[PDB]
Amino acid sequence: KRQNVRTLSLIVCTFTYLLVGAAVFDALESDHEMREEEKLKAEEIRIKGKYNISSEDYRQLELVILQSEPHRAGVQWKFAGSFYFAITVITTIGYGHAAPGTDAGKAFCMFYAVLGIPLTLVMFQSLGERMNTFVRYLLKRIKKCCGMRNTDVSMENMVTVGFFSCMGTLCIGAAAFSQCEEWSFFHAYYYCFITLTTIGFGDYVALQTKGALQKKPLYVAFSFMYILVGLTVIRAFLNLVVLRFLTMNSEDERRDAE
Amino acid sequence: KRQNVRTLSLIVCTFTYLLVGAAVFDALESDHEMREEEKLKAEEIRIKGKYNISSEDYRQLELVILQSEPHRAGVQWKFAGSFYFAITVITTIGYGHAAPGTDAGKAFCMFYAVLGIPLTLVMFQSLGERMNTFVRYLLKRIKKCCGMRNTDVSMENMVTVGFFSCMGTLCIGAAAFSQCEEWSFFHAYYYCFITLTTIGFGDYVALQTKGALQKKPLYVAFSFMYILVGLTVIRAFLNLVVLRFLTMNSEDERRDAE
Ligand SMILES: CC(C)CCC[C@@H](C)[C@H]1CC[C@H]2[C@@H]3CC=C4C[C@@H](OC(=O)CCC(=O)O)CC[C@]4(C)[C@H]3CC[C@]12C
Ligand SMILES: CC(C)CCC[C@@H](C)[C@H]1CC[C@H]2[C@@H]3CC=C4C[C@@H](OC(=O)CCC(=O)O)CC[C@]4(C)[C@H]3CC[C@]12C
Ligand SMILES: CC(C)CCC[C@@H](C)[C@H]1CC[C@H]2[C@@H]3CC=C4C[C@@H](OC(=O)CCC(=O)O)CC[C@]4(C)[C@H]3CC[C@]12C
Ligand SMILES: CC(C)CCC[C@@H](C)[C@H]1CC[C@H]2[C@@H]3CC=C4C[C@@H](OC(=O)CCC(=O)O)CC[C@]4(C)[C@H]3CC[C@]12C
Ligand SMILES: CC(C)CCC[C@@H](C)[C@H]1CC[C@H]2[C@@H]3CC=C4C[C@@H](OC(=O)CCC(=O)O)CC[C@]4(C)[C@H]3CC[C@]12C
Ligand SMILES: CC(C)CCC[C@@H](C)[C@H]1CC[C@H]2[C@@H]3CC=C4C[C@@H](OC(=O)CCC(=O)O)CC[C@]4(C)[C@H]3CC[C@]12C
Ligand SMILES: [K+]
Ligand SMILES: [K+]
Ligand SMILES: [K+]
Repeated sequence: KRQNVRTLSLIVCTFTYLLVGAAVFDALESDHEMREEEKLKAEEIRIKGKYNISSEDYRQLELVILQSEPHRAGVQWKFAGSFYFAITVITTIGYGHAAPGTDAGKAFCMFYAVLGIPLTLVMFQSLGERMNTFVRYLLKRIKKCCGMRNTDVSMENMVTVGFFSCMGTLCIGAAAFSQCEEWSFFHAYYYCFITLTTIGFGDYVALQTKGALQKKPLYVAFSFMYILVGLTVIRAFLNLVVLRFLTMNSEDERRDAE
Repeated sequence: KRQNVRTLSLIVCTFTYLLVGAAVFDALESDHEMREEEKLKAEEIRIKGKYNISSEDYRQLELVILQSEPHRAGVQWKFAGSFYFAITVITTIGYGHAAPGTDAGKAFCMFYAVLGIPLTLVMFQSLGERMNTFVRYLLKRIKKCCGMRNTDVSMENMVTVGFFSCMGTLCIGAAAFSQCEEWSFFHAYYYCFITLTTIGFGDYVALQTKGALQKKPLYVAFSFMYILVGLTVIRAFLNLVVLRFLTMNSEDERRDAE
């Protein structure tokens, strides 16, 4: 039974959390959307009237301008941008700054992700375990060197070091990207958070503001290795925190054989 | 040691898989991109020359048309669209069809995701365990009713039923969305795959082709419950397959105390 009371509690929690989220996002964003849509509609009418642009030409121009936006960021599918795409696929960040235009590319993206996502999960899990083991050794050595009465490393110490490793990773990212992309520090930090949680809205995407995929190989290398290292650190902390809970239903189901 | 040979093998595998992906995506997509960019640049020059649009006006018109695209899909931040956004946040699908425009909305999106992602992972893990337990009971009852010499349910049977549950979920989604959105069956299937893996490029997004968030409450309800159920089924199968491997490094590290 207890497994069922737990799962029903988690479902009621998730739907309550969605309702609270929806109400707060509505409260924060709904007036800004309306004022922005009134401003955009006014400027649209202004320009369309100035040049007397025909409705069919304006529709075609909208289609052209929307489809041209992936191409303004330079060549996406040559090797560097194909590698950037593959990273966003198998990590499931999926910015969608470019996404495959052909049906063959779509089918390959599916078969590629089918094997790439498991491989990447097992890889980040193994690197996270190695990282946490190194941290626990290094903390034990520090505690011994500090002469503490016990060298033992408790879960609260691991959670403290995990939290400051995540904050440090996001601050280092925010500094690098706010320098390289000319974002504000807050927007670069938001970009780093949305990337390393793998949400990946793609409102902000690095390497796109110029021909940087072609022209800045060292910044491309940084962006790729920052993504892979940051995802490792964030997942290692997430696993450290939630692993006690992910296994409860199966532990109770095994004990229920008694 | 064996833990280290495993993690180094997984890193070399991941980078080889990225190189193979990048080379194949380049081979598939790079000629289509160039032919499309030549067509778009030609149509841009055509329209800009027909109306003699000034360069500054064309830049402003591009900005207007790009920022107007979220608003063409109807009101995003009223309750139904705020709920759709919150779903894409805490599941980490993150289509980015709408993303918070204010800095307050960005900060809340961060604090909201910090708690929402763990909660949702623990919820899908618990529902997946309950689902797999139900399946294993139901298969045992079927085998007993079929009069088989043993009622035991092997891992190959669970993997077979998991695979056909995932294929069935994607086919049901592809049929519903190809009917409701006027996509082809292949594009609706690609959309379902990219959604339930949580990649979420957002090239295809349901509920956006008209005022459907406001005008079609029953299709909004279907889309939300399809997302939550599909993510449950897909994660339950992924866990079933990879759980033997996710725990190897910690099992070896525990046994290494001997
Ligand atoms: C830490 C260990 C275990 C792995 C280290 C791997 C890195 C040294 C590799 C992984 C991916 C590589 C990058 C993959 C792609 C590119 C793009 C490449 O630029 C181009 O190819 C230009 C575009 C073109 O001509 O197609 C320059 C090298 C670079 C940055 C590579 C630099 C070296 C990187 C970062
Ligand atoms: C979800 C379905 C459709 C696909 C599931 C694929 C996984 C089950 C595969 C994909 C990549 C595989 C991994 C790729 C490489 C390795 C390293 C390999 O390491 C060694 O053999 C090192 C020597 C040793 O450990 O003794 C062990 C298996 C493992 C973890 C594999 C285990 C099985 C994985 C996770
Ligand atoms: C504080 C310590 C303990 C950890 C963090 C160290 C940082 C200060 C380092 C780590 C990696 C470094 C980055 C590695 C690569 C690049 C790309 C580089 O890009 C260019 O030079 C652009 C031109 C080109 O790529 O050709 C600019 C510096 C930067 C961001 C570096 C800035 C300093 C960083 C963030
Ligand atoms: C299976 C059990 C455990 C949970 C079942 C939950 C569903 C019955 C709920 C969850 C989310 C609900 C939806 C959340 C939001 C909306 C939008 C709402 O439309 C509007 O509010 C219009 C826009 C506006 O006026 O703000 C209509 C109901 C609907 C589809 C809800 C229908 C009922 C749903 C699918
Ligand atoms: C990553 C950091 C920043 C945040 C980590 C948050 C998690 C540790 C929290 C978020 C939601 C929590 C869950 C919300 C609800 C429940 C149901 C609750 O169920 C009951 O109490 C039912 C009665 C019983 O089981 O006896 C058990 C704890 C649990 C799984 C919680 C465990 C801890 C969770 C996963
Ligand atoms: C094959 C069996 C074992 C499992 C799958 C059953 C399907 C045939 C059902 C399950 C849920 C159904 C869907 C639930 C809700 C809707 C929304 C509904 O939308 C409208 O009617 C639009 C107008 C409005 O919403 O007001 C159209 C039917 C549809 C897609 C249904 C089509 C048939 C579906 C996919
Ligand atoms: K996206
Ligand atoms: K994701
Ligand atoms: K995503």
